[PDB]
Amino acid sequence: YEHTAVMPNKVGIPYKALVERPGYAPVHLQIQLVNTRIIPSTNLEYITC
Amino acid sequence: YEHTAVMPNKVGIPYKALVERPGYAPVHLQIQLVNTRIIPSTNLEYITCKYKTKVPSPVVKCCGATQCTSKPHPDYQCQVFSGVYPFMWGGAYCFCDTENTQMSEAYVERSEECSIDHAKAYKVHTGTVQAMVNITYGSVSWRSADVYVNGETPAKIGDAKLIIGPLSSAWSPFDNKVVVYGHEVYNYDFPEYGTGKAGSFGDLQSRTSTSNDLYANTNLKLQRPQAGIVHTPFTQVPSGFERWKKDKGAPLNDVAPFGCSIALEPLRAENCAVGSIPISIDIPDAAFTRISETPTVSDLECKITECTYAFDFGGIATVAYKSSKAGNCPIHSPSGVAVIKENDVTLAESGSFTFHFSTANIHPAFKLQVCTSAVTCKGDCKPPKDHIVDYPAQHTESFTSAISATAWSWIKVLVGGTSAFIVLGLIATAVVALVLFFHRH
Repeated sequence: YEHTAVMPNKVGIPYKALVERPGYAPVHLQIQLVNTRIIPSTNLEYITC
Repeated sequence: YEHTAVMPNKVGIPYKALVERPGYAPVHLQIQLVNTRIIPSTNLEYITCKYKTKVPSPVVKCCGATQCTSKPHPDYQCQVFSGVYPFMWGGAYCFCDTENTQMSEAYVERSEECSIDHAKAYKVHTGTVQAMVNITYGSVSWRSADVYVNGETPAKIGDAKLIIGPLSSAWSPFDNKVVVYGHEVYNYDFPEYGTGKAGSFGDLQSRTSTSNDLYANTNLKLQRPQAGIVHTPFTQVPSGFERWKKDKGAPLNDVAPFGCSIALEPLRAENCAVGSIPISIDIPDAAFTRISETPTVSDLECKITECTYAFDFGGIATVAYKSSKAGNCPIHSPSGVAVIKENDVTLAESGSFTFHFSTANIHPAFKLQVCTSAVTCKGDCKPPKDHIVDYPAQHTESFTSAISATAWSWIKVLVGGTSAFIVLGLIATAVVALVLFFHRH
């Protein structure tokens, strides 16, 4: 079963949801972030000293 | 007790019904079909295969000429070629220069592969219909026996006598003339054993697989042997059976509507779904109990916890009862809004049981009976997430099964208030005639 939603961009705050498959019991769901890294692509031009 | 009703012509879907006998508790009757065969009556006209023209050895007259007689043979041809002067191994064959005669006689017969691959030409005449029914009632288990689908034959299965009624439509997938090649059948016309166009389908027609008679036109034509060698060269159009095997349409088991599987050895047409089948089953009274045997129930309240639109059993309802004593009585829904998965139930002293149903309505309004006591159920349903499934529909789809309560109220003011608005306009005319009549006196 597939469950789609929107979570906010906070690290320590868990996102809780209850998936509802028809004919079946609901299942608790918990998604939590640990890291969020933005990695830009860099190219070296020169060094200085 | 006889029970006469009608049934949709379906294979997988069972027919659930309750028999209402006065003075007796109602029993559960279930009818399920297994096969449904339409068997026409056929007679074989001829078979067809690739030909093989054998050439007998020719006579080489050295000094003279000969003639030939019309020998009885299919597509027999003859000619006489003069002045041949043939050369064999070790010098010439004859002596008379430019005065000779070669025979070159040819004759058409059927191939040795005709006993393996051939097309059989049949003419279809309307025949009989038979099927297979599964029987259970009360506490008697499932058992099956073959019946005949007509209006006359009584079939005794178990202890009950069942008469399967005739089909509501005489539709058959077969044409007047069918041709059977190997595993599959076709709807193709024949040259009817008198004709054959030498290259299409009937250039070799034999009345049975080992007939001495054989009709065959193949445009055989004998040509002149050349440059002093001994051979018989001929010329004919290629095989029409071989040409039929390439330029060939789809078979009838890939084309026939209503899901008609087509089998071979009695040439049936299995599991078609068309029309309706009436029944008449005489249930014995030995499976009937009195009113005092069954426990009456009371204080019924039914609540649908969850419903789904799909044609799996996706509706669950819980109903609480208050029975006089423990027992087992069947449940049934007489309306067509819902079908019920289980038949009987385990009763107790004021318990509650759950049953699974499958509707096709947004808001179901069906009712069901337990121990000849009715109770009304209602609720709301949600659409299913799936788009395509691998099993057919358990329910049936009606005209008003798709209308929600919001759209039902929206059409209740577009034909309710508007038609009542002309009532206001009509009575204004009816009172302006009265108020003008009173002005006179």
